[PDB]
Amino acid sequence: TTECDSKIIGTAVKNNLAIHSDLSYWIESRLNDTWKLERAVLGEVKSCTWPETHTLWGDGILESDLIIPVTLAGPRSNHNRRPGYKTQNQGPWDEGRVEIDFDYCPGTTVTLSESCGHRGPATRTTTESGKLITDWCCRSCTLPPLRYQTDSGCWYGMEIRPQRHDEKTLVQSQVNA
Amino acid sequence: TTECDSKIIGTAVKNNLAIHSDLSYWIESRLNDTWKLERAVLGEVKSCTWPETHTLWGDGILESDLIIPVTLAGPRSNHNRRPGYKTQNQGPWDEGRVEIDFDYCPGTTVTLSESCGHRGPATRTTTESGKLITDWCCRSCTLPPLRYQTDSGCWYGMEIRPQRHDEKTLVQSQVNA
Amino acid sequence: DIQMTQSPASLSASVGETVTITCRASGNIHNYLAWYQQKQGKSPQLLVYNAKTLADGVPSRFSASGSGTQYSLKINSLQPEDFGSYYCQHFWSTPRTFGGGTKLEIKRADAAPTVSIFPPSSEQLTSGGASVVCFLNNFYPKDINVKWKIDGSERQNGVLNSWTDQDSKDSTYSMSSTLTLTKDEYERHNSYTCEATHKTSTSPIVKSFNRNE
Amino acid sequence: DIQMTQSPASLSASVGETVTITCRASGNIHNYLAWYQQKQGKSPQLLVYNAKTLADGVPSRFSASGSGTQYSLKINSLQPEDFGSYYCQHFWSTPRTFGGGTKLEIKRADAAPTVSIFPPSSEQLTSGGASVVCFLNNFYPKDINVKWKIDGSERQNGVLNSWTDQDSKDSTYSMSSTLTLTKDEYERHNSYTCEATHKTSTSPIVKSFNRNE
Amino acid sequence: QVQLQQPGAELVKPGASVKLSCKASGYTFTSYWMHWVKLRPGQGFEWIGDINPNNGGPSYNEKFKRKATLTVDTSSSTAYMQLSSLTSEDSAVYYCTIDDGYRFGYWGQGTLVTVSAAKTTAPSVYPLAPVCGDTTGSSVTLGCLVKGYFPEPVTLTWNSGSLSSGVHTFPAVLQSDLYTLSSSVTVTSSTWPSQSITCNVAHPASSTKVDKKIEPR
Amino acid sequence: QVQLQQPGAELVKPGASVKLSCKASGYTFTSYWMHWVKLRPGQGFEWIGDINPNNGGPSYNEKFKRKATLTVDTSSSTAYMQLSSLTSEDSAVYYCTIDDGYRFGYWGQGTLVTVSAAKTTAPSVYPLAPVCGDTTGSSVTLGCLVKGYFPEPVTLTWNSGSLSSGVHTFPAVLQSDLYTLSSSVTVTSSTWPSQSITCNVAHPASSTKVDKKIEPR
Repeated sequence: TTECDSKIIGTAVKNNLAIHSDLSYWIESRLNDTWKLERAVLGEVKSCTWPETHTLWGDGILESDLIIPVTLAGPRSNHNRRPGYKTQNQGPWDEGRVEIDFDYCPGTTVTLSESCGHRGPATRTTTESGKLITDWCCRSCTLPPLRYQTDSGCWYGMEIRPQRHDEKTLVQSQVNA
Repeated sequence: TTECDSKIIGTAVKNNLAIHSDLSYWIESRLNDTWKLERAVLGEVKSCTWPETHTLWGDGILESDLIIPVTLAGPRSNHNRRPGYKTQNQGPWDEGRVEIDFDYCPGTTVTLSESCGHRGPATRTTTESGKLITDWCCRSCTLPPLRYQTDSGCWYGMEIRPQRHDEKTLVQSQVNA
Repeated sequence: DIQMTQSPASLSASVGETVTITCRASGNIHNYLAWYQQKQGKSPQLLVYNAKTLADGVPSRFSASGSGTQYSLKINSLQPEDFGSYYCQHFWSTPRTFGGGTKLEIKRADAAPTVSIFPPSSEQLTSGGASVVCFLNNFYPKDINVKWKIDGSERQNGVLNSWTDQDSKDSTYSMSSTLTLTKDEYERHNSYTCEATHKTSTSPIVKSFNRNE
Repeated sequence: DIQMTQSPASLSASVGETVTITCRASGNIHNYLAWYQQKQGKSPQLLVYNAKTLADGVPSRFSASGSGTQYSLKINSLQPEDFGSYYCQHFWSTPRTFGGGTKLEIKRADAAPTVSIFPPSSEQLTSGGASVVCFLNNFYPKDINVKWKIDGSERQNGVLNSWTDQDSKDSTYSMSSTLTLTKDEYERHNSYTCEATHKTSTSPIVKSFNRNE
Repeated sequence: QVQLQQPGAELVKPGASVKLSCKASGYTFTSYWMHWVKLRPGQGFEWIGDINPNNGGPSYNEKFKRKATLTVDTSSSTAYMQLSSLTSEDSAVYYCTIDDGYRFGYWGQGTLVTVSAAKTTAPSVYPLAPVCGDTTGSSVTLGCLVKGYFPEPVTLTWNSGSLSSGVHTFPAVLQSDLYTLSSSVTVTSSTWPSQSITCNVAHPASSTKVDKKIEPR
Repeated sequence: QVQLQQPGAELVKPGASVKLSCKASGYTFTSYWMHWVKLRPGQGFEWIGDINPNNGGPSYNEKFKRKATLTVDTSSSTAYMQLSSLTSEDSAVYYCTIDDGYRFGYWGQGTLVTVSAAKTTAPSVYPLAPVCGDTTGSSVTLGCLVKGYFPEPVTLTWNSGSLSSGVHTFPAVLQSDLYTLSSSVTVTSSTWPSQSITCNVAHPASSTKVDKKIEPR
């Protein structure tokens, strides 16, 4: 509802690399085959609006296509996008520091299947007991998978659900932005 | 109709300064009171489209409000704007190197008056004979005036016309982008 | 997009009084704003552009300011001329959008209406129709009640009313009431009366005539 | 915005033949494109998403590719099933827009129509109306001419025609012609005839009956 | 199983307003945005907008901003689209569908909205029996004529859907604010009139259900 | 002098198309973009789009993209807006105006477009004379009644415009596809009826020009 402080902000694109940053955020999209989000470092999740004046490539954008929620200071930018993933309103935003990228969580695998569960709250790869969940899946996402990294463990994007639908103690995000 | 080479391009905004640049273009807008175009250096006028991926602040833009024509590799950016001036389709683009800024041409003055002529082709401050034109005006522009600088002399924006409507040998732009 | 919400929707103020109307944009429009004045049935006139710059010929009593999303048009020493609707429009982004508008009333003296009554014309009677017309001219405030009485009994159906806009000079109002009957229904009765109940008095201002006279 | 222009607007091809339909966007949509199939009167089915990814249950004979502003849906070994309209839609920017569409004909064997004629029902005759119905079933190509003859003379007014879409199995067509008369006009004459002129033959396929029989 | 349920048809007088519904079933409702699409003959498809099941936040096609109003009830898993001040240009089929990954993988059956001043009229159903005497070949064609109804749609079956082969139902045609639809069915002569063949016509707008048995002449 | 000229009114049947014109005068035509604005009671102002007089390049409000088509003839300094498939929702006043510097400083008089199936009808003009006998005070009020016309507008003057003071022309009112308008004029009794007072009514739609002299009863 409010706008972020534009005194500590810096957005720059040069050659094949684009970066929307400030003191807490470092949002990097790269041109490889296509322009897409490569890595987002969120030192501490904000709750403001990223100013359009410091936004690259923000023409005709549907907010539901933006990986990082605009309400969480996500830039209204086509750089803030990734094929196969809608907006991550239910990511682990209440874990403090969070780092999004596109790679596999250690010991885990992600498979494409229409059988897989529909997108839900972001689930951590380790249970409350600390047991690792190895088999994951998705219906219509792309690989490598959307991965969160917080101080409490490694998470997957909303689209990605545990393949063994039968997990007992799941650690899932409780926030909805 | 075609898009510019995005290999030699760099766009960056930090603090109060925003720059859309490549090897030939250097387009600088600054925040003072408001965000507006401060200076554009065009080493050689291009005829392509500035890629949105490297465009800052390009949301909901009417092209006729953009100082540097999009057909001349002008960024579809609200940074590419200046109060009191519409698109400069008839600027001295056929003079090779051209530098836009906002200041007065030496020996000249610009006055606001409804009496002044409507906007036309960009007129140089010196005639074909080399005689200087001192008195200029505009209907609804803002000050300091839009100023071009080429190897052949100093020019004013389309909105700005010679106050003495009675000048004999005018050097005016013949291009219409 | 950019949506222009204008306030107040309507406003009434006396001559010489200072008025201020506000215009709010859903997004920052960076002083790319114009104020227009329009009074039906003419085309809108440019009052202000660039938020604070007056157009040519606009009196010194007009001013305008604001920045960001907040803007204001202020009229000092309000004149009877300055009646009509006022609109704000941004020139920042696309599409261009306008404010909802603000109708300006010139608040003035209370005025009793001048009532005139008119029997059907011989031409209309020849056509087989019969309209009785009642003119309520130069009154204030605008709200007024017109009651038609045929032979003493109120007639409600077939009545067509039409107000004028506020007068440019005396700031008053005028309304026309037309009771349309058939020729037979008109000849069925004798006494025709129009009564005007207004704020100025609880006593109805009455005009009447008789058919066979 | 982004406008999707699809080509060809219509296309006719035999079973087993390879077809390719193209979709062009006014701006680069970055492989955010989906192909749908719809045949009236059902809802559209997702064929492709992400330009090159087939949806679940889509046969191997379907493929799709392209990048930038140019995309293509290719059907290898065309089947009678694959008749119907094909649409392309982008998921890149807002608003979402669709292609104009491409109707796919299954080009097939030429087929003579099976003609049946039907006199008015006793119920309709009781109502005072009289419709004579002619069914032209299972023919190809789609274009066909129906001529109504009353007592040998052609009747043109009061005729209502209706084609079906191409059949999902034999790829043929069927059309219904209804000649609506009043009961009196129907009883005014005797012989009623429907003639079907089709590509397959210059000789009209004729069905007829007599009223008092 | 994932399914979207919406009324088959709605009749609304010009200048009035109507509210279309879309009841979702078989998936976590908040997970997928709810999009509305307009389909009109000649105009093709038109994306109207979407609603966010999480916060109830709408995003409109700028063209439909004053026409449509998107709302949502997450509790009942139902989306709503209110069309106001309707004209003849708003007469179309309105689909609701979900974006399950930059793709409309699940659609509704679509709601046929008719904008007309014409009055609802029950259909007259007439049995179409072959001409007197014999019938060509070993196959006989029967017919069913639905006449003088409004508005769309009607549903016509043969023997309650038991008879589906050899059936041709023809699209209705409008004339003087009244629709006319017809259907044919071709069976073997050994089955008719030996076994009964009845056409079943339903016109929900007038709450009409008529069964007409095809009797020989 | 800068002026924009456009027809006062246009009547067009629903579903049809009409092309509005805008002839510019008094300035270098190519210097200023040509914008079109829609004004409808209740909906307020709506920017439809603009056309570039230099290259003929249009920019549309996304809402009016399928409704309006903007074209331009630079040679004749005239802009055109084609409205197609018109409904009752398209019945409004259409202005053309120029942006002479992030401001609409010059407007046209606006074209009143009426979309209706109703037929053009010439008005009946009736003189309204005071009741028999005397008249209250030293001032007399006369009237003029224009009845049963379609469509808008009509123009009513008194004594060919020579009598403008004390004149009240009332906005027309529609009933059963026919308009009714009235006007009053208050003059001194020393001038009426001593000097003739005639109301002049013009209805261009039906090519009607009627002068009605107010005679004493």
